[PDB]
Amino acid sequence: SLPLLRPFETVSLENAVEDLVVRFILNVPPEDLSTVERVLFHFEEASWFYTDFVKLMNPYLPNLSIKSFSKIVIDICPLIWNWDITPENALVKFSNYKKTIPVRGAAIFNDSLSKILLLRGINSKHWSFPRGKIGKDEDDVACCIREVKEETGFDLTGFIDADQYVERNMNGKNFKIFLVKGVPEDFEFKPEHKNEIQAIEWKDFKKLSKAITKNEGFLVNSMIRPLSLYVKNEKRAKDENKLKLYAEEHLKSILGLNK
Amino acid sequence: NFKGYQIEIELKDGKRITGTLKQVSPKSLTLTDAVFQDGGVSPVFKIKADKLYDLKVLKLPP
Amino acid sequence: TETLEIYRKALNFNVIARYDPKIKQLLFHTPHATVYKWGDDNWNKLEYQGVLAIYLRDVGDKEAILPEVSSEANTPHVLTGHDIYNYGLIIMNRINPDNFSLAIAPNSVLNKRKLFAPNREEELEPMKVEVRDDLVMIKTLKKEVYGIWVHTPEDRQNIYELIKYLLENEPTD
Ligand SMILES: C[n+]1cn([C@@H]2O[C@H](COP(=O)(O)OP(=O)(O)O)[C@@H](O)[C@H]2O)c2nc(N)[nH]c(=O)c21
Ligand SMILES: [Mg+2]
Ligand SMILES: [Mg+2]
Ligand SMILES: [Mg+2]
Repeated sequence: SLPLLRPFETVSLENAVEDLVVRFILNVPPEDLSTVERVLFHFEEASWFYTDFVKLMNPYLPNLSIKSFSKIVIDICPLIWNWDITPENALVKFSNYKKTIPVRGAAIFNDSLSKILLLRGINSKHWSFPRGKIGKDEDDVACCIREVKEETGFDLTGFIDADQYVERNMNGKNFKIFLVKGVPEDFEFKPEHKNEIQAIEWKDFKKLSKAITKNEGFLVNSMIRPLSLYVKNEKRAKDENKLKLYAEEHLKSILGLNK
Repeated sequence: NFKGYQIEIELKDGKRITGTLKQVSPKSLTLTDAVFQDGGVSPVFKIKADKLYDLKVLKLPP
Repeated sequence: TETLEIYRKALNFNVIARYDPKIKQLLFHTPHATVYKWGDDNWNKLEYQGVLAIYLRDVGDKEAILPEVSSEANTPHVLTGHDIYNYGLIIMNRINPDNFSLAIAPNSVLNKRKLFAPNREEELEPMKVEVRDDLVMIKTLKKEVYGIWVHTPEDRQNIYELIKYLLENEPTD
């Protein structure tokens, strides 16, 4: 209701920082101040906000990589950097730190089950699954839903089976990928965050097996047989149901006093 | 035709009868190894279309 | 020591002061919130997540006016007219650049304004606050129902009582 002035079209990189600092870093609970790795997650959000909106409206403003940005952020507010560690060394700690945070994703399949939904990220060329690193104190299924909505604009809630996942450990990173069936293919899967996902498409399941079996160059190259088995166990069940359905659909009319 | 399909028959009196189908006719339904929710198992059940209420097709044949 | 918090106090002020230039004094700040809004007899998620802050707003001048931002129910109706709104609310949106605002005018000096000077532009509906379903339910001056979420129950019931203490106790100093 109360009307506020947009101070971000024409703004000093100096006052843009002071702003962003209050938005992200400066005003957070001291539990996310425990590690240097903790605080650098805000610096990562703030930098993604800067380059998502601030630099958008301000052509003149620099282009800031987390390196330069976080390094500038301290220059303006030295009272925010408590510890005697350089944000250079602290940021390489953070990058290596990320490499341990376990990913939780999803295997998005349609009712038909012939096709699987896979996404590719901006920098890369490899197709994989909608997936992301867990947050602070959030259950495996909730992190999957948060991360799949952020990546595909789909709230998976309904189809999230908890005991039906695929777990794999690729280079000290735990992947737990849930198996989802019944997703509508017609819906537009646009991602919700800028500069994260390049392309999202429905690759045909059979096509992939045939190309994976050739060994060329995807988490799908390890969870191949589990995924195929799941499909097999699902087509088997969904069709067995349409055989029982027709057996019923004929009984409830060959005798059946259907209403 | 519909032989082997294990079906379940619910009745409005308060009884339920499971068992595998043996003969399908629009006037009569016959079941092999009919188990009743009253504690009765019979190997041969014959019931008419009129004395029937609800139906579900429990299992398909092997 | 505390210099790390005096700065935090000044910077928290001066930054909000650029979105709302009429901040006489900041009341407080809780670092987690999410706006929800009552639509189809249900609560829907809104794109405002970030630090909640209630502040005292300078009110002020005889003819101070509230200007308009440069650009169906989904949108909150902008507050147009004179500056009477004694206190304000802001959620420093970590999502997108625009921030959440609720003008909190006391239900005491609301009727005082609209009946002495019966010149009514908008119909200020005396704001209501309650707590239900882990949400601080806020009925707004323009009939809309906004509910905000804090993780801490102490925080959820502290902002509530204060919001009441503002709309109930008259604005004096
Ligand atoms: C949400 N976010 C993600 N990134 C990009 O996505 C990459 C992965 O970042 P991540 O969020 O830590 O991984 P997750 O998606 O597996 O959880 C980063 O290196 C950035 O390239 C982002 N890049 C920009 N510019 N803006 C954003 O809002 C944004
Ligand atoms: Mg990811
Ligand atoms: Mg992601
Ligand atoms: Mg993440």
